[PDB]
Amino acid sequence: PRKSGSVDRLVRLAEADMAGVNRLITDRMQSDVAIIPALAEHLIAAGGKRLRPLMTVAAARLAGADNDHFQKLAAAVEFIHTATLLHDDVVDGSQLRRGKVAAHLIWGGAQSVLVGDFLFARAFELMVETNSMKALEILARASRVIAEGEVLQLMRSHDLNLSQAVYLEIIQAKTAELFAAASEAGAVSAGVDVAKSEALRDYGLNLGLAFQLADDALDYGGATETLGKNAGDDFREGKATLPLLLAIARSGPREAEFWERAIGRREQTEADFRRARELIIGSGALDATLDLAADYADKAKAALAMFPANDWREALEELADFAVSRRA
Amino acid sequence: KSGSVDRLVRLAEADMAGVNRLITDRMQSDVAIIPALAEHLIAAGGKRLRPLMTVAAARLAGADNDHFQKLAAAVEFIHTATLLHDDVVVAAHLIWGGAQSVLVGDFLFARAFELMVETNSMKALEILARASRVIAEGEVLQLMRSHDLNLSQAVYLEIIQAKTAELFAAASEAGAVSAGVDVAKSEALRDYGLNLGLAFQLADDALDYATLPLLLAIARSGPREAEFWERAIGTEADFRRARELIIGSGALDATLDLAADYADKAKAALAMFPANDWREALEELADFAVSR
Ligand code: DMA
Ligand code: DMA
Ligand SMILES: [Ca+2]
Ligand SMILES: [Ca+2]
Repeated sequence: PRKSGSVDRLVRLAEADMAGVNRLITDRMQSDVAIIPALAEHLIAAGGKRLRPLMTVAAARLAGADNDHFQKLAAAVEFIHTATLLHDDVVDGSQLRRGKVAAHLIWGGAQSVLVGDFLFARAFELMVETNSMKALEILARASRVIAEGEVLQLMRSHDLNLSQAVYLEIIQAKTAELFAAASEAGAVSAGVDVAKSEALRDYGLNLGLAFQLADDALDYGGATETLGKNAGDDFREGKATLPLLLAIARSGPREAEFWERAIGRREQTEADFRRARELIIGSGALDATLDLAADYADKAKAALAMFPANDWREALEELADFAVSRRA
Repeated sequence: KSGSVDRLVRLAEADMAGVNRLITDRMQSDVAIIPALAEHLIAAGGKRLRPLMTVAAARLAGADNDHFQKLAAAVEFIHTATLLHDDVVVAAHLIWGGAQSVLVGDFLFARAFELMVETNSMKALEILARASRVIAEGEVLQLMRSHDLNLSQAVYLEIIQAKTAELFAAASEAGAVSAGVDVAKSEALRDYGLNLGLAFQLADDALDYATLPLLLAIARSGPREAEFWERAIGTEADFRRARELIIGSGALDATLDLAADYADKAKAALAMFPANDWREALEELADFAVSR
């Protein structure tokens, strides 16, 4: 049995920096156009684990930063994340996010998209203030790669003959890259050698793969009330993810017409989800997904080998295990 | 006094070829539908006014370097991204093709900033990041006032300044700063772009006869019984009734003249620059914004 980890040590070590990050967040979500801070705070104040800014903070302190200018980057990262949520929820048609109704059901799809565009621009304004051209290139690139991954998913995730390799390419782009960017931007703020920033980048990329694999498994195996979003969104969208792909592969010839109807032609009821959830758990497909996630978590922990075994390093190792073990 | 758009287009030929090559190259992805969907909007737009601003401003400010071409291309990406996020349509779910438009928009927005990073110009990035922010505020404001019967002239101007003119101003200002000129020079060129943007929009509002002409007519056709009465009707049979209220109250004429005032302001902003082909082409453009 693998270690649980936790976020607790990370959160506690980063407390003094996150108060600065949260101050920037509340500040930059402000606008004279009143819908903007209303829509934004509905999402931001609703909750969220803040893992991405936490990783920027952790990476900066592990790399030994001498000022706190990384806090603006951490704030920018959360805005980028927040914006991608607004856009992704509109695209996927999801009804719940962080325990609240998805913003686009209250303010409309257009306003959700536009407020996302606001946050994206606010994120770059913040980065400009830090004067770190390298950190700005890192997050500009990450943001482009997210969009590419989302398009790739839109084009290719909606048929059952999706390969594992294309799936891993999608999750690397749409999810793991922002984690890699968050750590790498944190590291470059500190003004370090490329070996350290590359190591931290490596940590975040692998953490994000583990993270997304666990998220995909949680979509079938989690409870809506702990997740803050509807279990079964992927299935009801007709979106193939690894747990589904692996389950199809163990299922034999007898289930092929069920998937074809529910996913390929996308004809569904609520009963189809309960049937799918059972076939994903029972076939061990959920477990195999998490085995792969744990493999990526090991890679994330090994990526930090060059760093001193201090509290920041231990916090990041515990986060790697947490990425796989978490329920939300 | 007519002017042209054609004079600047011809002057900016050698520069715009390099801009269009950057535009084509940077829109590419290993994800095939991204450049396919982007080229549909880009190549079938024709005019390229916003990147022209950047080319023209950098040339008038006497740029020795090449950097403005990447900023010009980035400006077109931002412009295209904003167009992609407009057609999206409480309207909860996306129209067909809406999903790709959101995400290709996100791609181009991000590509623009990558392109700008390549110039190493932190001032240019600052200008365009702020522009992007203001545009997004302008677009949110327009949508929360899309219904509005009683929208004042001032607030409408604030909307179009943010959602249309700001990009023209930012394109010009960014072009100027890539030339390495002083603040007075970049400020003037910024002002040219801003006023030009306003002049284009207001004449476009006039060339269509919830814009300024209708807003003025309703404000000049008395209180709530041709205000809320027109707003309740706000079809094709119902059209020429409000047009009569537009012309007859002198609202269409008030729009055209305001448009011209903005064009003159644009021209007056260029007065510190040498009276050369670039300046005269920009002067002619300001007149074109009104005549066309
Ligand atoms: C890509 C992905 C799974 C996004 C949701 O992120 P998260 O689980 O970190 O969300 P939150 O910020 O709400 O904790
Ligand atoms: C915002 C983003 C990059 C989402 C991708 O992952 P997902 O659709 O699995 O996330 P969620 O389940 O949080 O909607
Ligand atoms: Ca989603
Ligand atoms: Ca998910």
